[PDB]
Amino acid sequence: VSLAKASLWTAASTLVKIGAGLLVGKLLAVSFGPAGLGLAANFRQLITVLGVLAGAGIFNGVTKYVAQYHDNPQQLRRVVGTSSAMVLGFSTLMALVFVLAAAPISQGLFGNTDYQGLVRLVALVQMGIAWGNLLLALMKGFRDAAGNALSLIVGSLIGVLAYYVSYRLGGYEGALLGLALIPALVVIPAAIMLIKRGVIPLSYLKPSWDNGLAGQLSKFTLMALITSVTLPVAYIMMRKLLAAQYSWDEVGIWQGVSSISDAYLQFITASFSVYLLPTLSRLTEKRDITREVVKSLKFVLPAVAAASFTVWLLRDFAIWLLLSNKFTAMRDLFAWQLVGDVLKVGAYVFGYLVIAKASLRFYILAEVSQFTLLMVFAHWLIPAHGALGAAQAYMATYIVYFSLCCGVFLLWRRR
Amino acid sequence: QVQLVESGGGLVQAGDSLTLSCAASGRTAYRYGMGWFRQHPGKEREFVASIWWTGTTTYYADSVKGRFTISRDDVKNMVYLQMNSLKPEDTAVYYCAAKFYGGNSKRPGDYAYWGQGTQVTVSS
Amino acid sequence: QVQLVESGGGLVQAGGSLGLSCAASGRTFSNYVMAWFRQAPGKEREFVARISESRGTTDYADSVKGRFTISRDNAKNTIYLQMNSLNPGDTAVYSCAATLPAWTGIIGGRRPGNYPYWGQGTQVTVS
Repeated sequence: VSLAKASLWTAASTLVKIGAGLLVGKLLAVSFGPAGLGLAANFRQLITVLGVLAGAGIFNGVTKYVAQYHDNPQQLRRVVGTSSAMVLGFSTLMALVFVLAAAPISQGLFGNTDYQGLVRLVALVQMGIAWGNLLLALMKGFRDAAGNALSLIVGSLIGVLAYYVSYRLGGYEGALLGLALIPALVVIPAAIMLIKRGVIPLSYLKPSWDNGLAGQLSKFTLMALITSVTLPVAYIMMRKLLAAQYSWDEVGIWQGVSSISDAYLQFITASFSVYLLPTLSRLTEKRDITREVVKSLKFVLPAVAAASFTVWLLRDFAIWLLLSNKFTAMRDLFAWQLVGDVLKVGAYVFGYLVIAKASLRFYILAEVSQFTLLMVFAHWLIPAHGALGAAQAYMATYIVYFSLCCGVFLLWRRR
Repeated sequence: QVQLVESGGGLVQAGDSLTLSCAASGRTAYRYGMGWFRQHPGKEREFVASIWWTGTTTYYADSVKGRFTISRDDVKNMVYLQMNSLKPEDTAVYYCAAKFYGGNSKRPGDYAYWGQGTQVTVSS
Repeated sequence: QVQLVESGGGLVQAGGSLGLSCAASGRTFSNYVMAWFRQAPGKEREFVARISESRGTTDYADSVKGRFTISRDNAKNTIYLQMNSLNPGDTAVYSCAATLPAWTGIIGGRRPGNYPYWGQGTQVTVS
């Protein structure tokens, strides 16, 4: 395994996952139009949140501690056993909450209580999301990029067929259930691949409870809770300010070019949890840690720069197929956004080192620094430049943040 | 650098409609925010309607909103000012102005390029 | 986008008759799938009837089949519901809904979540 070998395997699964999302996304827009798209915005966001919440947000800790204790079989069994009990226990509590609160949840997601049966069905679907993501986190701990990629690819195929059968049978609600089955059905190819590759015995998934390990995995639950609250709030108050001096359509072209970056950056960032996180978790000394970080920066910086320049050269083409061609001025924000993507990717290298060391001190400092930098630059550029300023503030944020990550790392290396 | 010419405008009764067209002639004219101004003899040019350079949001004057509607076509590089419920007070010479990365200001000084202007007269 | 207005509600003795009308606003009314829903005081929405956009195919609930009849007038953009043999159990707020065929699917025509455009609903009381 290497950074180059893991990136190629993850790129294949990312290419299929992106292409499958565009096929289901276009089929969603063609079948139900703008009325069904706006009515399903909150429900689709919950499905993305369930990819982390349904397993109590311990997946990054599972990969970290599996890679740390892969040598000792008894300790590795306790890691998988405690993780399995934590995922099964939390998802069961999530199913109970979703059933009892089926009417309020449907009211908060759709505005009415006509989707109670769907929410109760989601209570069982989220279990497949939690168990499927846990098995993928186990493969990431062993740096099994091929096994993780094959599971996502096969899962994307059955997820497209499941969405097709669901929407043709259940109509609009079937399509909603189909969107939930797409991440949940990964548990079937992932379970098959975990036993076909023979890296982990199936008996290790037996739920057990190691108290000391559960508390260690709870540190990553707080990390997932912080990252799902700190930065997304900054974007909410950013789009609020952007939509106060301008319209919400100006916000639409700002979030539109952001979805551009969210897709193509996965060709670089998705391999961080597959290789960089398990590798950095095993390294103990500062000399070996610095070697990996420098080697990773020498790889992801030119790779994300060649991809960003390619996206800029195809920004007119990318606006066409990926989004509705509504405002041709959407091409002028790519230059400022792709530059910020290059430095945000470089900042992800130092960020993933914080995950590998389970440092809550450096994690909060990283999220707070990104929050303060975004709000300071948005309060200065958004009211003057509009959506161009929202992309300009994002670029200037990670220009200074990456420089702050490099400066802090230099003081940490020399101690 | 963008050239602006105005079309339409003329003698029209009070209560009907009459649309305008501002043809933008320049390189990458999509980067220019467009605005509509009208002027009466003696007084200075007053703001009517404008649009952001991205074309997402529009702006209108207090005695203009609800009646007038400004639109832009990026493919043909032309701005429009669809006028409805015309009153004799609307009789003025209408100008279209452009500004690089602008279109949110109601002041005529915040616009770089201007047109020759078209005449609109409302009687009866 | 699509506005719906119900009319014809009132009070009718047990075993009587009453007819509801639902006017829809907007063109391409013939392409829409229309249905009738009711909501008894303190209970959730319940499917009643539904008319198809083609063939005039109808579908009725079990406790309604043989008594209620849904019809469609494409020239007036109006949906009708002739309620015969009215029982006290029929007392509810009857609302009409409009939707497209892709929203209903094959077996999802009785689910209220498959209808985005809803009417306010008129009151029908028996006995």
